[PDB]
Amino acid sequence: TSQVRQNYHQDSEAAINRQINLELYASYVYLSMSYYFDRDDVALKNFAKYFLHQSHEEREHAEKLMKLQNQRGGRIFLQDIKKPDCDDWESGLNAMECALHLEKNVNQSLLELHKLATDKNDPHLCDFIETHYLNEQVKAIKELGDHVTNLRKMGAPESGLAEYLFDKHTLG
Amino acid sequence: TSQVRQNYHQDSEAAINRQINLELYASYVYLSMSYYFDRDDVALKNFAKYFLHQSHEEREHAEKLMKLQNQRGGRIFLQDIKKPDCDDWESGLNAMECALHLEKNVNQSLLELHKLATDKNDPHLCDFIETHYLNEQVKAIKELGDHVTNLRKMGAPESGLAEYLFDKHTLG
Amino acid sequence: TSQVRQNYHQDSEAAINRQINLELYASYVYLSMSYYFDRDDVALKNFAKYFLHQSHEEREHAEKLMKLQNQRGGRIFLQDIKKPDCDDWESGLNAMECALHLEKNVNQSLLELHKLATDKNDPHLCDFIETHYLNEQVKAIKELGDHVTNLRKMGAPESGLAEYLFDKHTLG
Amino acid sequence: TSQVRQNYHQDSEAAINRQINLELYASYVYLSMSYYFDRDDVALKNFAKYFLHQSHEEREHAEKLMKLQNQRGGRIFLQDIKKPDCDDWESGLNAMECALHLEKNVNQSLLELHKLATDKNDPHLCDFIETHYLNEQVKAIKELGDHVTNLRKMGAPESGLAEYLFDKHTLG
Amino acid sequence: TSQVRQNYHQDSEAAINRQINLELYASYVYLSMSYYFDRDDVALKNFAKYFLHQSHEEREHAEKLMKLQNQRGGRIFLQDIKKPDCDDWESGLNAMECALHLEKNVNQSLLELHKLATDKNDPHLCDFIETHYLNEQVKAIKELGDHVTNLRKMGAPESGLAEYLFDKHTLG
Amino acid sequence: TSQVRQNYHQDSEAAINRQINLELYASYVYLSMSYYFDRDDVALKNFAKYFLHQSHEEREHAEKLMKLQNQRGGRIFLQDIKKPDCDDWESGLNAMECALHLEKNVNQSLLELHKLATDKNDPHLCDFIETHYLNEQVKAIKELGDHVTNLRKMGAPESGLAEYLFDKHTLG
Ligand code: NA
Ligand code: NA
Ligand code: NA
Ligand code: NA
Ligand code: NA
Ligand code: NA
Ligand code: NA
Ligand code: NA
Ligand code: NA
Ligand code: NA
Ligand code: NA
Ligand code: NA
Ligand code: NA
Ligand code: NA
Ligand code: NA
Ligand code: NA
Ligand code: NA
Ligand SMILES: [Zn+2]
Ligand SMILES: [Zn+2]
Ligand SMILES: [Zn+2]
Ligand SMILES: [Zn+2]
Ligand SMILES: [Zn+2]
Ligand SMILES: [Zn+2]
Ligand SMILES: [Zn+2]
Ligand SMILES: [Zn+2]
Ligand SMILES: [Zn+2]
Ligand SMILES: [Zn+2]
Ligand SMILES: [Zn+2]
Ligand SMILES: [Zn+2]
Ligand SMILES: [Zn+2]
Ligand SMILES: [Zn+2]
Ligand SMILES: [Zn+2]
Ligand SMILES: [Zn+2]
Ligand SMILES: [Zn+2]
Ligand SMILES: [Zn+2]
Ligand SMILES: [Zn+2]
Ligand SMILES: [Zn+2]
Ligand SMILES: [Zn+2]
Ligand SMILES: [Zn+2]
Ligand SMILES: [Zn+2]
Ligand SMILES: [Zn+2]
Ligand SMILES: [Zn+2]
Ligand SMILES: [Zn+2]
Ligand SMILES: [Zn+2]
Ligand SMILES: [Zn+2]
Ligand SMILES: [Zn+2]
Ligand SMILES: [Zn+2]
Ligand SMILES: [Zn+2]
Ligand SMILES: [Zn+2]
Ligand SMILES: [Zn+2]
Ligand SMILES: [Zn+2]
Ligand SMILES: [Zn+2]
Ligand SMILES: [Zn+2]
Ligand SMILES: [Zn+2]
Ligand SMILES: [Zn+2]
Ligand SMILES: [Zn+2]
Ligand SMILES: [Zn+2]
Ligand SMILES: [Zn+2]
Ligand SMILES: [Zn+2]
Ligand SMILES: [Zn+2]
Ligand SMILES: [Zn+2]
Ligand SMILES: [Zn+2]
Ligand SMILES: [Zn+2]
Ligand SMILES: [Zn+2]
Ligand SMILES: [Zn+2]
Ligand SMILES: [Zn+2]
Ligand SMILES: [Zn+2]
Ligand SMILES: [Zn+2]
Ligand SMILES: [Zn+2]
Ligand SMILES: [Zn+2]
Ligand SMILES: [Zn+2]
Ligand SMILES: [Zn+2]
Ligand SMILES: [Zn+2]
Ligand SMILES: [Zn+2]
Ligand SMILES: [Zn+2]
Ligand SMILES: [Zn+2]
Repeated sequence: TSQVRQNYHQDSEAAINRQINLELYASYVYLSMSYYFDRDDVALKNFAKYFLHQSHEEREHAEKLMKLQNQRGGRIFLQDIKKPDCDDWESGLNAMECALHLEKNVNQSLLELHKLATDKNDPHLCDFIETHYLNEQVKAIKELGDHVTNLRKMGAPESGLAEYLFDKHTLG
Repeated sequence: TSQVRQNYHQDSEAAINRQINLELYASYVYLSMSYYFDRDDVALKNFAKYFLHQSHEEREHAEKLMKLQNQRGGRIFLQDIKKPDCDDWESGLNAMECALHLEKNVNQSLLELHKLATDKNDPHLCDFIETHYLNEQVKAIKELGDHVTNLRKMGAPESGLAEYLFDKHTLG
Repeated sequence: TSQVRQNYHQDSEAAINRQINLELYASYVYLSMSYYFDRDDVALKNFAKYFLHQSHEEREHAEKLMKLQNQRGGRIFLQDIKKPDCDDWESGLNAMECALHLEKNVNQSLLELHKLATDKNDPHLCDFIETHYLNEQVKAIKELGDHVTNLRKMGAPESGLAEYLFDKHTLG
Repeated sequence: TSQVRQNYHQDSEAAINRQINLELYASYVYLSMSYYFDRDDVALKNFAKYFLHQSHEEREHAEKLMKLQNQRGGRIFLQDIKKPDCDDWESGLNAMECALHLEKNVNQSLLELHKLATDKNDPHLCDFIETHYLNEQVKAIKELGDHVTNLRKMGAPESGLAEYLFDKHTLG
Repeated sequence: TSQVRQNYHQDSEAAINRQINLELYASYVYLSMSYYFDRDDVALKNFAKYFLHQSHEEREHAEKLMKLQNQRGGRIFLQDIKKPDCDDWESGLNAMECALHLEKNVNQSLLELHKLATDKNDPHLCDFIETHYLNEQVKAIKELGDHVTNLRKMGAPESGLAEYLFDKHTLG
Repeated sequence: TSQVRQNYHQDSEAAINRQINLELYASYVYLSMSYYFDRDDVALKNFAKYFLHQSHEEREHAEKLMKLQNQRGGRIFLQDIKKPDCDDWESGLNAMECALHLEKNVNQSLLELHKLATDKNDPHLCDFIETHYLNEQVKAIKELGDHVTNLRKMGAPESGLAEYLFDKHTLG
């Protein structure tokens, strides 16, 4: 038992480790998407930049969770980071939709974590989640939804012109 | 077949994918070490900072390999990132020794890759490896060896005072 | 025999002269393309600027090869610079494709030169080629492939709007 | 027929294409001279610099003629650029004399072009030639004559000391 | 055996020690030449400055080789530095010619070292040699050849005026 | 006989040449010590820096003696620079003690030189020695004695911690 541990439940520790793995997996997926868009037969540099930035932010979130785990006296237990489902994301619109799905999954996991923390009467963990993850996920989901809506209205994925102009004007 | 592909062998493509996975694994290991040293019962902030920086550099090396793969017309195929062997690295000296072992393994993989590229007559890949990875690995191995030697002479791992002073003076 | 000549094979000298002629020819071709796009019935000023810049860079590469030839004690022997195959390049997409073909030809010639230098045990010439030409050619080929992919996706050469928007947004 | 073409005779268009080829040939000759003086057994860096600058200026003149051809609605038709007559220019004095001869040839071609433009009643072409080429050629011929006179008085080509001091003091 | 040693052959270690001795010897020779030209009956301050600078650069190269030897886990074994062949270098032209001969000898030794490293499959050592020594030797040999050519053309060693003017204008 | 020579004895000339050789030998020894401390199994960067600086200062003293020899009309006669006695200096304390011994030897040689100059009635040489070498040697010997005393009191060579802390605090 850690000397700093106080009001930190074992269930909360396990949930934090699971969330760490999920954030690392999201970072891996975003990296895969970015370098799909760096391909010579896709060539959407601003899509690639956007997804690389998302990957870096995801890794930062994982590091913040690890820092919280060390702060509360828990012990980090790392697991394998599974590879992304696809190697070819087939379009900017499809990548945006998959990113929206992934962010909604991450948000649902965070909501389950907050529910568990509320059940265990861990106000510090609850406020940590609320302050650092919930609103960030809400804004990320809203932004991805806006991007998907705009791409659909311009006519993606059939319109390479639509994807090109979105890359230049919205992501540039 | 990619429109930009020229003098790029399938064996080289597969070896580059393997090296990408190895660099990502090294990044994961360094992250594990850093947050082991962030623990309340270890509390070596400069060890943690050093290993976090190593993890970021490993990320950058993996991303550079992915960029090279896209440049040469190859296709990136990501695999699972295996978890690190240990959760508890037991000391600064032990972590330094394991990092030295890992860097020597990475250097050996890079040397095998250079040998394969020389066999396949890929001077661009050979020069890429020589310019961006071989000397960096040599300096990293030399630095880790220096750190291990200094820790042993000061009397680690038995001397918490030795580890504390090394953290303050060499890593600070 | 030059007083500075050392480990410089006659085959290498002849290959360097051939490469000088090839670089000058590439410069001529790029100049032709640029002033095709300066025509009143084409009027793509950013295409013209891009190809003029490529012509200048090709000239610089030829001058660097001549400097290397003088450095190693060889003697420069200039030949006729053949005219470009076409006077009318018919579209931005067609010009981009022909430029990609030309850069791949130049890269293949450079790879043959590196193979000859390796056979003749000329590490200085090998490293000169690797440092100054191979990665530049790889990046140029990747960039041209990206441009061709983007033009095709926007719908060139049928879409004058696609060529106009590419000229403004990617080349501007 | 171009939509911008007005008072531009076919004879003038052909003469402009011929002048473009002549300017490119002069650039090639000056490049040859510069890298002759870059040789280890000649080693006159300021002669080499002077002739390289002349080559760049000749290329600029050719590009200006191509721009004029596009402005007047003519069509550029590029020809082979013949190699220079000599590979070895034998001295600074001999190179200066050959450059003077070449500039006089270029000036005579420009005067014939101006005569043709006057015959065809093309005041725009006449004024273009007068503004951009005739006085530049006159000044270049005067400068080359001054250089030749000075080299002869100092005692070139017999006096390597004369050529060295001219390189340092006049061309430096 | 050093803890950092990897893919470093004993033959390569011995060759590196030999090259260290050769670079130190070259530094000694250049120092001798510089202070020959500092003599009251020679009095060529810019020749002395040039050769002193060459001596400093030679020692820097020796130190870089020693650093490489420590980096790769080899052990430096220093030998006697033999005295230069002559105490009186008899002229600026003769000193320049002897320096050219010495640089060609050093370049040949470096080429033999690169051949040995290629045979032992040591890409790091090969790239180290290519990056830090081969092109420097090529430029140094070219510069010395240019100096010798210029001195001969001005009429050295018979012309003390030629040596004086070369000292002032080329080396000043 | 030199035109500038005045009141300069042949014995003084020979003694100056001997002192030049001694200073060069001291520079060589200090270089050996510095790169011993650059080894991966020693790893004392500040010891290495200190001894490299001492080697450079020894270079400068040798060059100043050569300058004096040229000033007084003497002729420099260079000899072989013998290798240092040891390749392994075994500790910071042992290296400091050997450096103290070497500086005392150099000081004794300088005192013998001053005695000879006084005997030959060479006040310029006497004052040159007094101004540029005697007080520097006294200060260097005092500094080395202080370093040896401090290392012994901290407990070197048994205490790698003592050597590490001395490297950080006194030499850093
Ligand atoms: Na994937
Ligand atoms: Na979802
Ligand atoms: Na782990
Ligand atoms: Na290893
Ligand atoms: Na190994
Ligand atoms: Na053409
Ligand atoms: Na091609
Ligand atoms: Na090819
Ligand atoms: Na590129
Ligand atoms: Na020629
Ligand atoms: Na003429
Ligand atoms: Na005439
Ligand atoms: Na000598
Ligand atoms: Na030689
Ligand atoms: Na030694
Ligand atoms: Na002594
Ligand atoms: Na004594
Ligand atoms: Zn749980
Ligand atoms: Zn690609
Ligand atoms: Zn983009
Ligand atoms: Zn990040
Ligand atoms: Zn977050
Ligand atoms: Zn913390
Ligand atoms: Zn746990
Ligand atoms: Zn998986
Ligand atoms: Zn994949
Ligand atoms: Zn709250
Ligand atoms: Zn637009
Ligand atoms: Zn393979
Ligand atoms: Zn903790
Ligand atoms: Zn700390
Ligand atoms: Zn990173
Ligand atoms: Zn790229
Ligand atoms: Zn693949
Ligand atoms: Zn695993
Ligand atoms: Zn773990
Ligand atoms: Zn790297
Ligand atoms: Zn050939
Ligand atoms: Zn036009
Ligand atoms: Zn434009
Ligand atoms: Zn150019
Ligand atoms: Zn190039
Ligand atoms: Zn050069
Ligand atoms: Zn030739
Ligand atoms: Zn032709
Ligand atoms: Zn044409
Ligand atoms: Zn290389
Ligand atoms: Zn005509
Ligand atoms: Zn040459
Ligand atoms: Zn010059
Ligand atoms: Zn130009
Ligand atoms: Zn002009
Ligand atoms: Zn125009
Ligand atoms: Zn025409
Ligand atoms: Zn011809
Ligand atoms: Zn020629
Ligand atoms: Zn050997
Ligand atoms: Zn003198
Ligand atoms: Zn001088
Ligand atoms: Zn130096
Ligand atoms: Zn060097
Ligand atoms: Zn080092
Ligand atoms: Zn050894
Ligand atoms: Zn000797
Ligand atoms: Zn001597
Ligand atoms: Zn004596
Ligand atoms: Zn070592
Ligand atoms: Zn240190
Ligand atoms: Zn010095
Ligand atoms: Zn000194
Ligand atoms: Zn001194
Ligand atoms: Zn003096
Ligand atoms: Zn003497
Ligand atoms: Zn000896
Ligand atoms: Zn030794
Ligand atoms: Zn006094």
